Amino acid sequence: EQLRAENQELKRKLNILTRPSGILVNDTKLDGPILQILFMNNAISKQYHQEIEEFVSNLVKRFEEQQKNDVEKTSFNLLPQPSSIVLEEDKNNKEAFSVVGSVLYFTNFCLDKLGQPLLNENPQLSEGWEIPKYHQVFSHIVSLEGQEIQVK
Amino acid sequence: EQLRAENQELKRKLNILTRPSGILVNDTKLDGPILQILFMNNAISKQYHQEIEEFVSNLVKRFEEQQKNDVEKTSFNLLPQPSSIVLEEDKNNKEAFSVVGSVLYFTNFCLDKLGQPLLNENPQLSEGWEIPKYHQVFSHIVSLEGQEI
Amino acid sequence: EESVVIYYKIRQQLAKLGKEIEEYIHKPKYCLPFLQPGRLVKVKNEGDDFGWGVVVNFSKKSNVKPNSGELDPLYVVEVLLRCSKESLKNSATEAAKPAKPDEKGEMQVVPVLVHLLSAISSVRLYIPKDLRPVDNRQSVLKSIQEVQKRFPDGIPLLDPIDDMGIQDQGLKKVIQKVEAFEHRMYSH
Amino acid sequence: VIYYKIRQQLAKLGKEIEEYIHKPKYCLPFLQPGRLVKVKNEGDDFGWGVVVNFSKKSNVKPNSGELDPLYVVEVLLRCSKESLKNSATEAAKPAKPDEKGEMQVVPVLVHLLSAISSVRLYIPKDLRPVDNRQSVLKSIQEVQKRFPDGIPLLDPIDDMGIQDQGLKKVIQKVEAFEHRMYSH
Repeated sequence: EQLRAENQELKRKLNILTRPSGILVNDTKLDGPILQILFMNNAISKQYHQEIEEFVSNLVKRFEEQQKNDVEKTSFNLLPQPSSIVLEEDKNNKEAFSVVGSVLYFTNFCLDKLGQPLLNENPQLSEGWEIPKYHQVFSHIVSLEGQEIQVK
Repeated sequence: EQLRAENQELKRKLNILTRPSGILVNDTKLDGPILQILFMNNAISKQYHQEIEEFVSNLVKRFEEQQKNDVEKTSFNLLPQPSSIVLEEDKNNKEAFSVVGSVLYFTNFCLDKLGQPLLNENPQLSEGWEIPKYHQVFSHIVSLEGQEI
Repeated sequence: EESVVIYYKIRQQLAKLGKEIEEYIHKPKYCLPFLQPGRLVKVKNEGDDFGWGVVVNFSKKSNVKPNSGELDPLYVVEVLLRCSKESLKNSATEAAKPAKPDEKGEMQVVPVLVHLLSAISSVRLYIPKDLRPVDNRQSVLKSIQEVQKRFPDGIPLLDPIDDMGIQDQGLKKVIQKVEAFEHRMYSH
Repeated sequence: VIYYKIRQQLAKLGKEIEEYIHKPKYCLPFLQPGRLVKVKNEGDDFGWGVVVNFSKKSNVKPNSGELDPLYVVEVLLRCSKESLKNSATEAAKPAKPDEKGEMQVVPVLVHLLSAISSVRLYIPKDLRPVDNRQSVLKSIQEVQKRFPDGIPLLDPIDDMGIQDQGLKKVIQKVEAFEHRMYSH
């Protein structure tokens, strides 16, 4: 039974993720976590362990003071990657405690592997995406073999 | 089959930590990951998302405006007891990531784990640990029996 | 009648084993990096329970002018407890007698010994910038009481086997014995 | 020829794995503004490129029964000075061995992306000028020395969340062909 042995040494390494116990989240737009930071070793940028906390603490008060200019909108979103954090606690467990995006920041690189969730597959109205500006005069794409598509 | 239902599954979760391959790094403790944010489903973390990356960029930039100082560790800040990221093969570099903390924010508390690194003693000469200001109006520490102040 | 006797015996055994593992969980090797301000530690020096309180500071301050010498170092932790009014009105006799459930009490920083933390939690209540003026203390009370309104089962404190990082031979035997007595109790 | 069969099977299992890494689903959440992908046209090798502002389909295809569901994804490639010379020629040219040209936004088709890596470079705002658009290029050639074993790709098994069966069959087939290659 190699899997029975394997199914014990995995959840060990999975200790970092907690899902502590039965919580009572009577809401899903204000309760639940915000984001989980994994401070890395050998990083001189760990001396800012207080400014990051102050930022994440002012963020909720800024969201509160900017609650809304009340408009009726569902503003719903789904999850690209449904891999929710494990739960060793022997209510809601899907719309909360679910990694939607995970990145491994570098000095100039990134290691994003889950992407931001989209609304109706259109980046032009989403809440997180932001498109840069460019000229874009490069009339007609180069399609493959005989598949010329009249984009415009 | 039956047993391999979860094993094949949890691989995702135990690979989201990530270690793509052997990465060539030279500036040990200045050439490597800084943070690893795990975004969660919440209107706060999906409206201010670009602000998070702007904050991290401003942080890495402001770190580069200091020189002619020895402020990096200043105490021989050895490692706490970590849980290292899995070594995925797809040798050297034994100083590797060795994550040293993780916190969940619920907007009125913080679900910490792994503590926080610090030298042998004297928790006032390490990066972090901004102690609040107290008055200490008492003069007699509690004890089991004897050894009173 | 022997069943209740055996039950009491196994209960006392469970309690002594719990104290023997607690004597390892708060030793100042693995628990010192876990003493940030806000860990919600517990203190009970065998006479009374103080309650839940946020940590404010700690130090390795040794015994100045050691009576009958000194060979082991001690640690003092300043934790923000809820004391009584009558205790503060003198504040010189023993720094003791926490507030009673018939009084609302008031919070103040209290220095405690390192060997008195009977539980270390994994939650960090936020602390106001500089505290002092005993009314933000009231906000601390409100926050610590609202947090209790989210984990009715019981705050998850810690796990000595993985979270701390204890890799010393022998803890496995005592953890096996505690699990054994727990099973035996839950059964009969 | 032993290697002829080997080659054929290897490249058939190759061609099989794609068309699942670039789709109207499981792909568009990954096409971030800054993601690193590849582009492979017939007989054309542009190199590496950075996705920028992928846009909803401007359906014009008179397919008479389909929904013309081709997407125009725009990437920042160094195609050719010769190809930016004439804007009216609806065609691109791969990187010539000549002078390295300038960087421009090429709206390639989604069915052209051979690989979708994980390394995501930071993109600067104001990509209108010509000089700052080269700051991307010098960054690309940076990562390629950080990983001297090729930039890591995104296997759809564990990283993209692909749960279909045919891709699993093709994975098994390519693993079998690989284990057969040992006996050359």
